Amino acid sequence: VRMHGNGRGKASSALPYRRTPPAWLKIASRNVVKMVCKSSRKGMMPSQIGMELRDSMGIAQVKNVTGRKILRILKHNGLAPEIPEDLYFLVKRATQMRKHLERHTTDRDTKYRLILVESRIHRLARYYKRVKQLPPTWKY
Amino acid sequence: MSAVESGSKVLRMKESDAQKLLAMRCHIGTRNQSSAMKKYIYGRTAEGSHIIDVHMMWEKLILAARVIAAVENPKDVCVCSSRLYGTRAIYKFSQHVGTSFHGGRFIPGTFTNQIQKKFVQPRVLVVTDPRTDHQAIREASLVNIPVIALCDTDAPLEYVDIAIPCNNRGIKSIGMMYWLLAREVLRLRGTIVRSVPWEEKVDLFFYRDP
Amino acid sequence: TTKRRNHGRSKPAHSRGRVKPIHCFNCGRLTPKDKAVGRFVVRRMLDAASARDVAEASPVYGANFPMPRLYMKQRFCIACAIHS
Amino acid sequence: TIGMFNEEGENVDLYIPRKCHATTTLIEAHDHAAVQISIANVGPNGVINGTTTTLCIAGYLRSQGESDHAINHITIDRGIMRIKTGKP
Amino acid sequence: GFFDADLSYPTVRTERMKHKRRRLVQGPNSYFMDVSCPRCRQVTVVYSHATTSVECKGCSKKLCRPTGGKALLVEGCGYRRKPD
Amino acid sequence: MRPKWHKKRIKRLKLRRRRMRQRSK
Amino acid sequence: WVPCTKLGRLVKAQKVTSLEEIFLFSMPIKEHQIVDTLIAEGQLHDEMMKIYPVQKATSAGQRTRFKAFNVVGDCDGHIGIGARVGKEVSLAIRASMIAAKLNIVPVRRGYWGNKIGEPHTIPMKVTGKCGSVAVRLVPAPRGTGIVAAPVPKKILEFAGVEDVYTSSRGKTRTHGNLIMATFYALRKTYGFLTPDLWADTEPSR
Amino acid sequence: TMMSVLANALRTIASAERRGKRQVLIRPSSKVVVKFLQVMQKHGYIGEFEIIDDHRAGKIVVNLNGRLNKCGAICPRFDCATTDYEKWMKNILPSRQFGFVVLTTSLGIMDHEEARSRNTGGKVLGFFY
Amino acid sequence: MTKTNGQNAARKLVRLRCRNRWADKGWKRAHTFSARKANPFGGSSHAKGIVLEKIGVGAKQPNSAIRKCVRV
RNA sequence: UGCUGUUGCUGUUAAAGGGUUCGUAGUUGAACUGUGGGC
RNA sequence: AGUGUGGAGAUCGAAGAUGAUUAGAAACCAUUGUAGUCCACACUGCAAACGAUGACACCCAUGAAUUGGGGAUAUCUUCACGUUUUCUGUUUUACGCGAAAGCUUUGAGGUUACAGUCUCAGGGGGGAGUACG
Ligand SMILES: [K+]
Ligand SMILES: [Mg+2]
Ligand SMILES: [Mg+2]
Ligand code: NA
Ligand code: NA
Ligand code: NA
Ligand code: NA
Ligand SMILES: [Zn+2]
Repeated sequence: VRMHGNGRGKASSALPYRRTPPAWLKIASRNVVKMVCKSSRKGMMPSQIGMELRDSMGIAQVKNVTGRKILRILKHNGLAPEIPEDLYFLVKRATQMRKHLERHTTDRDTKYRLILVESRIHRLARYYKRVKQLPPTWKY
Repeated sequence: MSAVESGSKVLRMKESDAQKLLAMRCHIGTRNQSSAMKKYIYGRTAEGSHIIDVHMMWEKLILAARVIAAVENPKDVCVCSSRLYGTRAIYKFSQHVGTSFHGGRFIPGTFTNQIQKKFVQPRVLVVTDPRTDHQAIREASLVNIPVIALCDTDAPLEYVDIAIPCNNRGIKSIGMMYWLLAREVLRLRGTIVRSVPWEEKVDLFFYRDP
Repeated sequence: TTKRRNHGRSKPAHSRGRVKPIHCFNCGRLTPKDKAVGRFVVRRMLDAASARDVAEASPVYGANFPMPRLYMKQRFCIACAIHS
Repeated sequence: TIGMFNEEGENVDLYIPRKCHATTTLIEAHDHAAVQISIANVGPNGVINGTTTTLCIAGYLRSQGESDHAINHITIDRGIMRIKTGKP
Repeated sequence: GFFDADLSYPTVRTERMKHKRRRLVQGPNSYFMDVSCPRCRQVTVVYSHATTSVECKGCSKKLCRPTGGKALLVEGCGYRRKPD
Repeated sequence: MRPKWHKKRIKRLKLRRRRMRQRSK
Repeated sequence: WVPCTKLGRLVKAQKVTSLEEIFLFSMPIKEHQIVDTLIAEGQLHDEMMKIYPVQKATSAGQRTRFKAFNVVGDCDGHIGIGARVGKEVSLAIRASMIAAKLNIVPVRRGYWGNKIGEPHTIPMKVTGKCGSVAVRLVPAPRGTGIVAAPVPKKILEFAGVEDVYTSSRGKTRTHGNLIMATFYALRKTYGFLTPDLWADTEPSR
Repeated sequence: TMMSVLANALRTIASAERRGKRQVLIRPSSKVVVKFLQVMQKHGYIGEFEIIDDHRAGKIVVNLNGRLNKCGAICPRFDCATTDYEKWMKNILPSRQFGFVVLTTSLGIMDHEEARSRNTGGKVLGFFY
Repeated sequence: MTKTNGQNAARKLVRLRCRNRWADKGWKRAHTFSARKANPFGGSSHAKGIVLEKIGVGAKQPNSAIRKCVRV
């Protein structure tokens, strides 16, 4: 969007004012918490867990049903990912780009885009170390 | 004003007043549309024609009467129409009230050139079409003359003060509109308490082919 | 002193950077495609005097079957358009 | 109380300009475009009462085409027009 | 016309056209529905703007279809809206 | 004269000066 | 004198015997005799600043004309300016005086701090611009005088201001625009809405 | 990136006032914005305003009565002593008879006339006249 | 637009003025020690010398005259 | 002499926006924990 | 455009050659023609590299259109189109500003009624983007 490039889009989601779960949801908060632990065991990431709960289960927002966020639940049960999810997906993209470039060496457009993702990694990794979500002396 | 002081409700859009507006198609407007007139537009029918709401159209009609009839000298007011279709309407309208009329091509500088022997300094100026009477409206601004205009759906509502949303492109439409104003102003002045009906003929106001 | 708000070509403030040049029809000068004056011309092969003679002597062409024409697109430089 | 008076108690204002009825803008002498409109009042019978209501608008409003909008709003507040339609 | 709008209490026709984040108070645009499944005799809750695959019990093939907007409903089923 | 031609003259003089300095050193 | 306008007839018929009536209703003035009728002949001083020639190139040579600037005022809160051109320098002098009398404008004066006695300074900071010349006027304490250039100072005296601070910018050596910019600064003093005129204004016919 | 909420809010009111509008919407708001408006409301330069709650930085709808000429914010917020009041009025105010300079002090947000009465200095926040 | 307005940005403003002050021809000449080096008087107001020759310098156009000068 | 411009300058065509990006010191940085009541 | 090393060499074509033209033609015109032009790798780092207009954010009047996505409710074939809203781009046609030419929801507007944040340059014309390092 705006960090790198000229994009100026505004697509997002708007949360409701009334944070009370609907009266037709009969599931107790114990079952919801038990159900995000099972999904996390399947190997799904926190973002994917919320979409599965919302799409086919009627739980629009976990925090409004159980009172705590998805990552908080996983951290309590010791199932959180080793490194933060957004940092994990950026490193995966940069690894595929470098694999592509080692064969197509004249692809000068992908070399410019590769420069931008590694600058994003360094800005992201600097923030996590400050709030101590990553070990000190962590390098990509 | 449709709302009469003390809640008399004497001046209202009765049934008989209604058919006259629809018979002569005084509510059918042009397919074009301007932002100034967007409030007075009610909806769009087939062939893109825009329709003016009768209530606000009738409301503006009464207000113009209360301004024309508020002058001490009826000869002071001037009514202009450069279109040939309104020459008959402006003539006989002036006959019953006493105002002055002008038709044809407007000689520029009439309201500003003191040397010219045709100097006219009215306090109220009335036109038929704002688009084709730009010269009269433009000169009126320099001398602090208010303007009452008959505006179609598309109209450059600039320097005008009281606008009557109606149709002024047809022979029947123009003649019918001056009938309501001429009939109204005399009733407020006290010539006829009700004037229901009135022996005056609308086709006399109509611009018959000469 | 700017003479034209479009600077003599149909390229606004910034939407393109470069347009492929083309040769003028008469002199062959290279000019950008959006700046060159472009017209498409369809013309008759023969004029009225010659068409009547050929049509009369041809068992193929006549009142019903019309004669073929020449269709071309012509792009000129700004100088060659004024002189012509 | 309109105008400026010194502590002595004398009004120093040589004249008091009119105020626009739409934007409360002081009408100036050099305008030559502002207008004044008088609207008559009619009693139950249907005849004028011999007096009028006066409102003044600035020349800027006329020169922008917004005079019609201002008048259609001023006349509603003062009672010389009906804000809504009737009921069947 | 003849009526002056209020920015704190807008009319229905004005607010119905606005973007969700451009309203006076922003809110959601989606809802939930009840589905009777192509063949299953069960009840499922499906999001309107669902992007993941959703199945059933007795007709576990597809309850909807992903789309750039609202999910496409599978034919031969029953859908009804729900409050809140 | 044309600024481009003047710049060409300057370039030629500078090249000659560099060659002369190298030979004289 | 035969008046040629309705307003001129009223001043001839003594119906309108005050200058504020024209200012109140913003009526344009078409004859200079109205000002002479409405103001005593001893309280209207007029002076001419400077006259310079202007030339237009013709096929066989040039043509020269002269432009004259005039200023009128009663030293009590009225001022007017005018500038006319003529083939003869004498003719331009006559025309300028007529034009200035048709541009009489009221000037508002106020107090710096204590409101005792008579007004001596402009009420609030104002500025006027014509061409590239801009003149700023700032209220001054009592017993200061007119701190201004010789040309703007003469205009301010005719207006009736006693203490003021001034400043200028742009090409002030262009005296055609310097005279016209000072007039706009003074004319703007009656357009400001101070809290002393907030409400309770009554209309008139 | 928006760096000052107060500067943005004061610029919206002045722009809307110059155009002769009757109401204006301010977004977003804060404690300082509301306190600034209450000083203008006390002296009669604005009408009644409403604060809408939306579980975020809310919005304010302000009614204008045509009595305001210009309002603005001073950035950076320079420090003003009790002796520096005379220099600030002489610079950013049209005259010594009307207009107000708003300061934030230990006592609270107040105009310069009130602050001088209580013998307090502070930081300049803005002005209105 | 063309300025920095931060509260703690006094160092930037100090360096901006110091550097741009050299663009003044008058200011730079006063503050450069190379000044008065090319001045024959050496910075003083008067000087004494010995007259060695008399010359005549023509006047620049559009004036025609011979100005009597002396080389010292 | 607001022609050194913090108050207080200019940068389309008069003197002057870097060919485009990334980036470290530096400068700048969203909302919230608070209407005291009664006589 | 130019440089180095290997390819390629159709077209066009700096240098050059031969005709025209011209007091004169080194040029403009005609016929040719080498380096170039094309490719890979390695250098160079400059352009009327222009919107002659630095980046980020807020407000702002009217009428056009048009590109991509989404929401609601008249026609054609066995997806396209019609009407009205909406988000992002991309152009044409008021207050206000400017010395003017002109700019104007995408400002050169909201500025002597002068303060949203950062940053790069300028200080009469030449010498000169030259000399020394
Ligand atoms: K280019
Ligand atoms: Mg330049
Ligand atoms: Mg060849
Ligand atoms: Na000074
Ligand atoms: Na040739
Ligand atoms: Na190549
Ligand atoms: Na360059
Ligand atoms: Zn050509």
